[PDB]
Order: sequence, then C-alpha cells, then structure tokens
Amino acid sequence: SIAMQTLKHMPGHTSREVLIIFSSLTTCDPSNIYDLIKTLKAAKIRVSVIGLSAEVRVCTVLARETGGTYHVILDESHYKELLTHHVSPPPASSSSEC
Amino acid sequence: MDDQGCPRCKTTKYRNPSLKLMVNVCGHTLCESCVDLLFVRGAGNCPECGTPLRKSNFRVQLFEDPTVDKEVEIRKKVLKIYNKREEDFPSLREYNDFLEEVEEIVFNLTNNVDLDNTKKKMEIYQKENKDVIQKNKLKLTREQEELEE
Amino acid sequence: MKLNVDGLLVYFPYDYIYPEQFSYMRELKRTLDAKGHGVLEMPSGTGKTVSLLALIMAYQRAYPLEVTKLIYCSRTVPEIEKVIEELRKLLNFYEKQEGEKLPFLGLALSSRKNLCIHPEVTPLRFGKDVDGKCHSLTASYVRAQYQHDTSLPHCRFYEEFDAHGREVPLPAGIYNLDDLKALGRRQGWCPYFLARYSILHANVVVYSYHYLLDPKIADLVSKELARKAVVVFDEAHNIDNVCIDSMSVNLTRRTLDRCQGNLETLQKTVLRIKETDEQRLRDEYRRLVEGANPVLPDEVLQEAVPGSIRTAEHFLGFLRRLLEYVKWRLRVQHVVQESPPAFLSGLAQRVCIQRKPLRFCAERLRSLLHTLEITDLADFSPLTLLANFATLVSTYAKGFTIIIEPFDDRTPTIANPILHFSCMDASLAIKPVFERFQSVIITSGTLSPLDIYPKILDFHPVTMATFTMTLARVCLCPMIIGRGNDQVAISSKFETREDIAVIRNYGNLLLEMSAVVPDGIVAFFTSYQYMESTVASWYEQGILENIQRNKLLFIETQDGAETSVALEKYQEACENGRGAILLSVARGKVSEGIDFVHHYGRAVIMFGVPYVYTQSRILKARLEYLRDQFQIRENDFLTFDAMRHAAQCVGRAIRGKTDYGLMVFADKRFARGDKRGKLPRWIQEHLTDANLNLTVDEGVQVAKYFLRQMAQPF
Ligand code: SF4
Ligand SMILES: [Zn+2]
Ligand SMILES: [Zn+2]
Repeated sequence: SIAMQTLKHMPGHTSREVLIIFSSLTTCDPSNIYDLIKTLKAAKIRVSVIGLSAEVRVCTVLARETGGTYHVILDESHYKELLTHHVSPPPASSSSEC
Repeated sequence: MDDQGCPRCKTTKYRNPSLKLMVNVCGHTLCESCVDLLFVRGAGNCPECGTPLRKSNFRVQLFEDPTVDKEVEIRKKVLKIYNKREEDFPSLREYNDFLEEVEEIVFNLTNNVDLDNTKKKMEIYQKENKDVIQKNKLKLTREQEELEE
Repeated sequence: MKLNVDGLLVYFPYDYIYPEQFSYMRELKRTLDAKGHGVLEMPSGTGKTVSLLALIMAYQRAYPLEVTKLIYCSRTVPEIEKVIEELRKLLNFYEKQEGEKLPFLGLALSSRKNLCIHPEVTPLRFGKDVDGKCHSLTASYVRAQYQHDTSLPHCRFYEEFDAHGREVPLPAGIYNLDDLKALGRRQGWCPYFLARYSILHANVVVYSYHYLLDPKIADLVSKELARKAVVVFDEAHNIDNVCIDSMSVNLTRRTLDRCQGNLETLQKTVLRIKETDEQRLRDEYRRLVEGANPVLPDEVLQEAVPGSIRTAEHFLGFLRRLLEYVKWRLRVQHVVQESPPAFLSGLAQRVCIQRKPLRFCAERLRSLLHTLEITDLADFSPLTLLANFATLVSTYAKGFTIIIEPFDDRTPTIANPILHFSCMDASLAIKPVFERFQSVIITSGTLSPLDIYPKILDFHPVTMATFTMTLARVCLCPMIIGRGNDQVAISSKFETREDIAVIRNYGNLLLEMSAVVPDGIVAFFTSYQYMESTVASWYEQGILENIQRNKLLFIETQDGAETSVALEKYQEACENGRGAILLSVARGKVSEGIDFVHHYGRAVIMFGVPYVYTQSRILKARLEYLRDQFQIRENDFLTFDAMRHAAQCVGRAIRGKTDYGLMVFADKRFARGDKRGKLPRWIQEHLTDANLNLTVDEGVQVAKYFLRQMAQPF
C-alpha cells in the first residue's frame, strides 16, 4: 500500500516495479491482500517477489497474476544471480504502454 | 426396574431395584413388599381389582408389560399343545397354518372367553395325546440337550 | 495420445503418461483378460481415474460382449463428482477423435436428498425425512388416488416420468448430479428415477459403496442384469469398515423407547383402519398366504412364507414380545456379554420366539406397514431398524456376534446402554459382489500391503502388484522423527502418553516445523482425548503461544458444524499469508472426507501411530475372530489397521499435478521395520535409511532444504 501510494502518481510511461525480498513466510495484514491484488493489476505495477527459505503461495499468486516472477533462494551465490538478473529492465508486455 | 413404582407402594422401586414383578391371573403388576401386604389380608386377592387367586398366583417375572406377562404365560401353556414338528406335514401351507391357529388361540385366551378354547383343546387332546404330544415331549429333552452343547 | 497397449490401442486425453501409468494399464488389462477379480494400488489421487476409465472404455470397444458395463464406486459424492468430471473430459476427447457421437452412456447415482426437484422436500436435508416424504408422494395409494385426481398434493414428476421415460430412454450423454437436476427440472422428470432406469442401459454407472454393499438398497439396483460387468472400487482401502457398517445395527435404550411409542401408534392406526376400511386392506392377508428393505443378501434371503405372523395383530404381538425381550436383555447390568447363537436360543426359549418366524419379521414389517397407509416411514424408522436387527439375528450368526454394553465408554454411570450387533468379517457381506460380478478391481491409494486383503475378504486375486509413482522431480520427501532434541524416545505409547518430555518434544517439533514450513499444515493425532491433553500441556507451557505467533492455529472437534467452520477458515488462512496449523484426529471424518492439494496441507504431520483404544469390545470380537479364522495375528491386524489409517491420512498431499510436499511422522515406531514394510510401496521406496530416524533439528533442516529444492521450477 505504501508503494502503491507513492507509485500511483508516477507517470504512465515509466514502468512501476516492486521487488519484495520476502524472508518471514508469515504475512499479518489489516486487510485481505487478494483485494489489493486487483488494485495492483489495475495500476499495472509489476511485483516480482524473491522469497527466502519458503515458497509462499500468496506471493506466488501475487507474482504470476501481477506479471512478476517468483523465486526462492537456493544459496547466496544464487541470490547474487537472482538480483543481478532483476537488475536488467523487464520486457514490456501487452498491458505496458509507451 | 425402570418402572416409576408400584401403584400403591412406590418406595422400593426407588431405593433398590432388587424387587422383581410377580405374575398373576390378573396380569397385574406386583412387588414383593406388596405381596406381603396381599398375604396379610385376603391371601391371594388383587388389592384394587380383587381378583381371587387359588394360592397367591405368584411367580417371579421381569417383564414390565403385564400384557406381555399374560401372553408369555399363555403361550408357555399352549406350546404343550400343537408341538408337532413342521416336517410331519408335507403340505406347504399346513406348515404355518396350524401355527396361525395356535397364535389365534393365544390371543383368544388373552382377552376373550376361554370356554370355547378349552373345549377345542379337549378335542385336540383326545387325538394328539396318543402319539404326537408324547413323542414331541420326549424329543424335547433330547433336542435341548444336543443344542445346549 | 493413442497408446499402443499390448492388448490393444487405447486413447488417452492428456499428452504424456508416466511409466507407472504404463505398468498400471498393462496389469489392469491382464486382470480383465483373465476375467478374474483382483486388487491393485496406484499412488496418485488423480490420474488413476483417467487411466482406469480410458483402459476400461478401450476394452469395452474391443470386447463389448466381455464387459456389459462399468460400475465405478467412490467414497463420497463430492469425490465422485470429480470422477464424473474426468469421465466427461475423456468422452469429449474421444468424441472429438472419432468425429461423431457413439452409443455410450455414463451417469452417477445419488440420494434423493442430495438431488431432487420437489419444493416440499427441498428445504429438508435429513435423509430419512426425504426418503419418507418421497415414499408418501410416490406411494401406490397416492398413485391410485392421483388416478382419481382428487384434491391432494401429488408429486407430478414421478407420474410424468412414468408416462414418458418408460416409453423413451435417454439416448446418450454424460450427466453430473447437478446437471441431472437441471435435466429433471426441464423435462419434468425425476433426476433420481431417470438415472435408476438408465442403469438398465448405461455403459458407466458411478455411486458410493452404500449403494452397492448394503443388501437393503444395493441389490435392487445391482440386480443380475450386470452378470459380467467391471465393478471397480476406488480408494476403497477402508472397505472392510464400511462393509461391516452395512451389517452392524446398534440398539439403544432411547431407540427402544421410541420403538415402543411407534408400536403404540401402530396399534392405534390398526384399530382406526379396522373401523374405517377393513376388507380392501385385508386382501393383503390373502396375498400374504399366497406368498426400508430386507437386509438379507440374494441367496440368504428367503420368501417361502411369512410364518406364524399372518395378521396385523399377530405381527404386532410378535414385535411386542421381541421388543420386551430386547428391553430386558439391555436393562441387565453386567460386564459386556457376547452371544451370537446363544442370544437366538435364549430368545426362543425365554419368550417363545422361533427363529424361522423371526426370519421374515422385517419383510412382513415392510408389507404390513405399507398396508397401513402411514404418513411416512421417518417416524417409524427406529422400529424398522429393530426389525432389521431381529431378522438378521435369526438369519445368521456364524460370522457375527451380539455384544451388550450396559455401560457406555467415557461415562462412569450413564442411563443409556447400547446393544451392538457388530460383524467380525466383511467377506460375508461382500461375497455377493465377488460371486455375481465376473471381476472386481479394488483400486486404492495408500493401500497397506495387499497380502492381508485376500485373507480378510475371501477371494482369489489374479494380480498383486504395487505401483510406485515416478516423476522427473521428487515430489514427496517423507521422513520419520523418533529422537527429539533430548535424544529421548518419542513413541506415543499408552504408558508413554502422559510423558511431559514427549509432549514437549512434539510441541517443539511443531513449533520449528511451522516456523520453516510455508502456509498450510495439518497435524493428525491418535484420539480426541490425547489431542486435547497435548493441547492443554502446550497451553500450560509457552510453546503454544509461540506457535500461535508464528502461524494461526485451528483445532478439530466432534461437532460437524464447528469442524466445517474451522476448515472453511483454514482454507482462507492457507490462501492468505497467515498460514494455518489444523489439528485433527486420524479417525475423524474430516480426515477421510477432506483432500489436500497444492498449497493445502503442504507438510503432513503425524503425531503418534494411529491406534484405536484397546478397551472397545467391538474390536475384540472383530480381532479375535480374525485370529481364529483366516489366521491373522492380533498384533499383525492391529499394526495393519494403524498403518492403513496413517497412509490414508498422510497420502493426501500428493493428490495430483505434481505438487510438492513432505510427510513427517513424529514417532519412532514408524522407524520399525514392520511399520515401514506395511507402509505403501511408493512412500517407502522414497523413504531412505539416511532420513529414517532424523532428530527434530535434523528433520527441520532437511525439510527446509527440500522445500528450497521444490520451490524452483522444473
Ligand atoms: S418422486 Fe421424484 S420429484 Fe417427487 S419427491 Fe421423489 S424424487 Fe423428488
Ligand atoms: Zn406394591
Ligand atoms: Zn389387578
């Protein structure tokens, strides 16, 4: 929600992206996140979670529905590879506009 | 033992269930502490009904239903008659027709006058007592002994 | 995807099949070719249905005369719905391949309560109530009165069905239960009776066991029409228990009192009938002299003559006598008594009730009660249950036993004693299926080793093969934890149940496993009392609060409403990131009914080997009789009953679609060779000695690593 509040007023041309480095599998939230997923899809904010020591189901659906990618750390060397891969710009999909 | 109590003295049936029903020609609930009360005065008379009894007409039973008491006793007496085995009759219907007449006799004796039943039973006596009653009566002990083991 | 099976060519909808599927198909074709009953096990919850259905359809096409039809039975209607979905997909694929419709019909049967279109019976959900209301609406008396067309609510659907469906049968197609309800509404016919008639000409019929095992209702729809049909039972590893339940009848004091009240009402109704209409209803006596459904199977059932009970009053008196005998025999206070033949002999001697007249008691009850034009059978149902018991006891007691419990368990003194008539061997009741049908395939998942099943059920199997799931990735990584952080034995023995150290080890293991495992976890205990004791100990200690902080916790209770609400919230918790820890009992109906899939019950925890209490006397008869006959050791059967139950309650996570998941058994007993040997082959082969007896911490670490491995894509 904080990221969405800041990114809502961002220009349409730029690609709004979020990389959640998830460590604790639990997610205690005041409101259901499935509803927020709809707003994220409407706002075309790509969310690509990187889980740690857990294949979180809510984050899996978040990533695939919002267009981002989900990954889990095999080790520190693979963590380096994951973040270095995320460095590069992501391809623009149909929803993306220039 | 689940009965609330005797129609007159419902104290033992609450304190202890050891008392058992006593069957009578009246088909009429009674309890030993009340059997003493019947013995003291009348000596074989139902308290409310006043039905006479030859010698107290008392035998131990444990069926709360007086109708079942009378029916079971009457059936016990009737079984001494018409005890011929089924295989004695090759006819299919006759296997259970006579049993139908037997149970009709039982129901007749339970409520309706038993004079006709007694006359009929005399008629069946004169014929059955010669062979069938004696034979089945003797074979009852043999079959029971074999079945028990 | 056309597979060139050794026997023939078989179509298949999905793109690829694992080698275990090839093995399954070839073994199944071998059994069908031998035309002999057999048993086989396949791991996957889904996929086995499609492979089996495709092979059966191809075999039917190749040798239509060999197999008349397929009778595929499933545990529950919610489960059989998935089967009908699979069959619909397969039929659509085959129809697309062929390019035209073919004379193939497939349908599912279910209770009138589950499916019906009458608004009066719609609001009511209780099955006996639906049965009684439908019997009243469809009664021969109601039909005759409908012929008169008098002012009275008549169920038009059955009449229209009799008018039309009798003449025209449904051409072909696949109809789920819900879709069949819509079809019945559209055509003004019964979704139930229409399917019942289609059973005569249907290629595939699917219904639960209680539609095919209990002689009361099974026989009528499983008549000799299917002389040579492929009958298949799916996931029917708990077939012995259901087959026993189909025979066991429980008599209680409250039920007996209700029976007595119903009998009084019966007598009053008989008097009213005598004063109102006597001759027309007396014609029943003539047809009886000429000579709720009977519980006697095909050959055991007899219809020579009703017996000495030939009139309403005579039958009523007979029932009064038997009810009085049962009432007193139950009121007796004493130790548990067993008496299969002695009960019948004592009944006959004490109350003068001959076994032959007692045999036809239930059938004559059905006929006489029909004569009375009663409002419904729901009110008199207890009397019908008592009559079924009365006829069964006089029918046979060679492989049965009457148990009397003056005192119930869990109560030092209770005024509601219970008389059980639990069976001891399921072969007696399942004999008609094997004998009538040329071959029966008991396809099951999580099956405890097949060798026992022929001993319990008297049949000669053709094939005995165990199929192991093979995938490019190790979907399942089961483990057994017997040593805690204290290196102390963690067996959940009866004498070791009270051990606070063992309870603490279980709590700490659950805490760490919930900390590492992703959202969704289910833990199965051995009994409600044991689960409550462990939960209370954890509550007294701080472990439970830490578990609550780490993840949400839900618990199961005997009440079905609370169970359903808790499971409904558990599903939402699994969907969300909170996660959930569902504590349940292995014998709980929730464990058998529920199915765990991807992101549901990810890590299955088994706290203690599931063993039934060693005091329930019913199991004593069931077990010592098996020792005496068929020669099964008591310990052997007990361990088999534990391992089969554990496999049932732990095999859900591998449902289908290759969804990862780990099965952890927190009990050193599972590490024993006998338990491992009796464990299903597919789980055991994956299990290895390296992880056989991991400590709590080591198990947690390996679980974390395995979850890491499974997280990444293929
Ligand atoms: S006759 Fe058909 S429509 Fe009427 S209550 Fe019975 S099942 Fe329902
Ligand atoms: Zn008295
Ligand atoms: Zn009297």
